[PDB]
Amino acid sequence: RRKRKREWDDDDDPPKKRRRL
Amino acid sequence: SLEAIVQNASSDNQGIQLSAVQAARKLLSSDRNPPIDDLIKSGILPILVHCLERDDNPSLQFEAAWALTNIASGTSEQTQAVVQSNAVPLFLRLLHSPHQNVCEQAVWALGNIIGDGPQCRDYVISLGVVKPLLSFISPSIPITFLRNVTWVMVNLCRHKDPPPPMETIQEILPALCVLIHHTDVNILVDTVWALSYLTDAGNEQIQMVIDSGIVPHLVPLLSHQEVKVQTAALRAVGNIVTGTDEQTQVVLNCDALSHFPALLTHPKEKINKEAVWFLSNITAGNQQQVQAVIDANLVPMIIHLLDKGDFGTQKEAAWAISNLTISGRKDQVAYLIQQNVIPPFCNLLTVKDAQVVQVVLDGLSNILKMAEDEAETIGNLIEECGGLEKIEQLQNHENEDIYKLAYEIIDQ
Repeated sequence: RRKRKREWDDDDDPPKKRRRL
Repeated sequence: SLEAIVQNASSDNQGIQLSAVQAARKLLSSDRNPPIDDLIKSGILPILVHCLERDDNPSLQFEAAWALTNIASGTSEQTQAVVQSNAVPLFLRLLHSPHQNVCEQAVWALGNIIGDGPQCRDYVISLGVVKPLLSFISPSIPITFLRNVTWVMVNLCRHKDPPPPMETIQEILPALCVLIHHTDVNILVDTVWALSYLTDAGNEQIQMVIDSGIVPHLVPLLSHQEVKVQTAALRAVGNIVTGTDEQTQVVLNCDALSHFPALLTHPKEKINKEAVWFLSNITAGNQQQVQAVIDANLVPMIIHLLDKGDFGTQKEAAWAISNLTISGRKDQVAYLIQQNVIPPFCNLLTVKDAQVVQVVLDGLSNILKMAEDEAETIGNLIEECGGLEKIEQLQNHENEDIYKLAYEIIDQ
């Protein structure tokens, strides 16, 4: 028996870099 | 022109200098596309980095820090140009400035640098960013600033090759324990996203997260009013229950399963898909955890999604069912049969995704094999819904593990 880790995109992540305006 | 600005910023006249650095800042902070390469090639970086030393002009420091912040927001080559110009130690210095806006801009620039990747993060960490950064977290800090601090914490937590050092994780977890009770949504979203990044790094980081004591505060966010919070938390606890049985039970003891009816019925399919992937990891657990899922009345909701859901949700529900058959008691599997799992399960036998097909054939084989004497009744139900014809057709599949399993199932 075993567990799994997700096989999809997770495109909702927060931004790594942010340019201030 | 750029020549004038670069020449002018290294000036003895304090007003021309401030004006020139301000012009450069404004060039990087206006349109949807800024001229970063022309500013890097013009030679302005050493002037701006030099400007960071000017404790006698906080306005000049703020403007230069902002210019450099925005240069560091570009591609890895642009961020590395900021790093290679020796900006990092100077930003770390400006974290101790008495001027708040200068301090916040130093945090922001460091956030962009840290976000570039694991080696850059580990450099910034080695120079001591985390303690002065977390020292900002206090009741009186203004909220715009507190939000910028938490974003930097996300960037410290998210790269996994390697993950941040254990000592860094140990420093951040007490701060997250503080921040998860904030009422501000953007802070809460970032705090929870940070937890989800820690929980995807491995079982030892999962255990550290558990040991902070935060999981009982995290689990209830599955029913928060803001969907961004719900789905961040769903990722974080979903990652925890990828760990050991012992680790999974910590999450279940927080009444996690009570939050799932509203996730399995959510209008958004991505939330359905995440929730069924969580449950598939519960049903992969021990018999007591399987029974916890049954007793939460979630199996009918899962089977409905197995029948009428989106393909991604169908695939996870297929895993949740099959994993249930692998580590389940005879009576728990019997409960599945009573809830009419067989027709919608067999309907997935025809999909083009061979991984799902293998999972389904494995589960059907295990179902038939576990009902030692009732095997004839179960075989008749499989026949009644066309499953036998589907297995016969799967004998011609490209994939050897599939056609082998179809032959073995029909023979046995």
